[PDB]
Amino acid sequence: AGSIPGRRS
Amino acid sequence: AGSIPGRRS
Amino acid sequence: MGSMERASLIQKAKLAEQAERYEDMAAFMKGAVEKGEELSCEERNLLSVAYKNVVGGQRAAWRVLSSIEQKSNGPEVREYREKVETELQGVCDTVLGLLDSHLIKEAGDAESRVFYLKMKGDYYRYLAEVATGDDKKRIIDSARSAYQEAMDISKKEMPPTNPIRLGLALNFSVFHYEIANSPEEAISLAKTTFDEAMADLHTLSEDSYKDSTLIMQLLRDNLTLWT
Amino acid sequence: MGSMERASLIQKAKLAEQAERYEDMAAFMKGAVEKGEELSCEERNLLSVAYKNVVGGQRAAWRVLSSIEQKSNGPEVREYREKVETELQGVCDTVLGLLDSHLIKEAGDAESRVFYLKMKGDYYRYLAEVATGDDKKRIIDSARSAYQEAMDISKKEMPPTNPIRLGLALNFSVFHYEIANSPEEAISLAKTTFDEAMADLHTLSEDSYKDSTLIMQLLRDNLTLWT
Ligand SMILES: *Cc1ccc(C(=O)N2CCN(C(=O)N(C)C)CC2)cc1
Ligand SMILES: *Cc1ccc(C(=O)N2CCN(C(=O)N(C)C)CC2)cc1
Ligand SMILES: [Cl-]
Ligand SMILES: [Cl-]
Ligand SMILES: [Cl-]
Ligand SMILES: [Cl-]
Ligand SMILES: [Mg+2]
Ligand SMILES: [Mg+2]
Repeated sequence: AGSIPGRRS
Repeated sequence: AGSIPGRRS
Repeated sequence: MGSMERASLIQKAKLAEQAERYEDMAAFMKGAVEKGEELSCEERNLLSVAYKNVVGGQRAAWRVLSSIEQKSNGPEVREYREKVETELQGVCDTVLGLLDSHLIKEAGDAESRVFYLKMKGDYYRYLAEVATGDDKKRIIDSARSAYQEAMDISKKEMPPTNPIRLGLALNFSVFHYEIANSPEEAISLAKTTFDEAMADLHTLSEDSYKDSTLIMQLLRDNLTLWT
Repeated sequence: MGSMERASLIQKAKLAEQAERYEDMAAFMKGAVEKGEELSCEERNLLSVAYKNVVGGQRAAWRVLSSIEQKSNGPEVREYREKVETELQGVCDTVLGLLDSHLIKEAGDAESRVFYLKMKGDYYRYLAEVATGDDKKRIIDSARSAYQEAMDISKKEMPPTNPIRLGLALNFSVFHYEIANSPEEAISLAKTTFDEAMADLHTLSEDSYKDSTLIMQLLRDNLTLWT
């Protein structure tokens, strides 16, 4: 299950 | 130019 | 980071992201938060990206070590898993401390308040992933309560396609599935979130449409895995 | 790491490698070295892999920041590049200190002595990559001198297909090309190394053949890039 990757910004 | 990757052992 | 200018901390956080130096990035953004001013939209993203990467590496390492420990069931594997786990809990506690002192209480706009409460849910969820019995239940309820308040605000104040609203629902659905042992709630939330966003896409520009459909695909990926 | 058993430090270094926790891995192997006993073949590999990964991330970040700094030519980019550069130099100094106290002086076998001198050349080469003028020349000569003594021993004591001999020649050729402004020396060394290994492959088992031909391909890749 994927959460928000949120690793790029 | 590649040196020895040497990142795995 | 008390002797560095706020603007310099922000500038260096952006540099650290480009250099993939996420521990530095988090320390710069921690210093920026501790200047006491509210954070802009971009600045909130920098804070979130930095700590998500830091804790993401810790979680990945914890899972590797926990798996080795399970297969073995000397003290070394347990000791080292405990070390990583303690370092992870420290980072989560640090983020939660920033949210509590004093990001959340000063966040009045829907966008900022939902963003911070989503963060609060996420980092309690990460604590719940490594918690065993004692206050596992209280940590789980802290995650639930943060996500729930964020959900209530986002449903009142944001369109169904808003990327923060969509990502909040995505992560709350992962909470239901992975933490709360409520897979039916997870599936229902993901489905309803996806369908209500689909019906609101006609209102969006081409750039907003790309932002929203990206996160909708993540909801769809989970539903495909879960059904 | 003085209160931890040598064997536990080694065990945890292997665990950290599996978890891709290379800073931990290097700290465990530093503690193991400081127990004062010589290192086994496997243990030398663990030491090398740990610090190569740590300094590899620092070098990658330094290059990102140096490029941004060059394009800009406030103080922030320079300050942060200087921070990363100082942290890189600290790690290199730490490794060089381990080699000097007292790994190299106690290494009597060709395999261990060549391995450590290759390391010494590599970490002076990493210092040379960020050095500017002042002792750039002395650092370059320190790298050259370490590589040269390793070369002399390996040519006397190891077969031309030995993976450590081959990797030493590969990295010394990169030194010539990238650091010493001697591309013809780099090309000549890579060619002669490759051809003498090719002629010795007939002596090898299937597993040794795979080990040697892997590094020979790296020499070939560089020659293709350089000619
Ligand atoms: C909590 C949260 C919700 C939404 C977003 C967001 O806008 N993005 C995250 C994912 N993303 C991306 O490019 N890929 C997955 C490829 C950027 C957009 C962030 C955080
Ligand atoms: C200094 C040094 C020389 C040789 C070696 C070595 O045996 N290997 C390094 C590269 N490698 C590998 O699997 N790939 C590049 C895929 C393992 C073998 C190490 C160090
Ligand atoms: Cl430990
Ligand atoms: Cl406010
Ligand atoms: Cl800095
Ligand atoms: Cl000896
Ligand atoms: Mg100021
Ligand atoms: Mg002992």
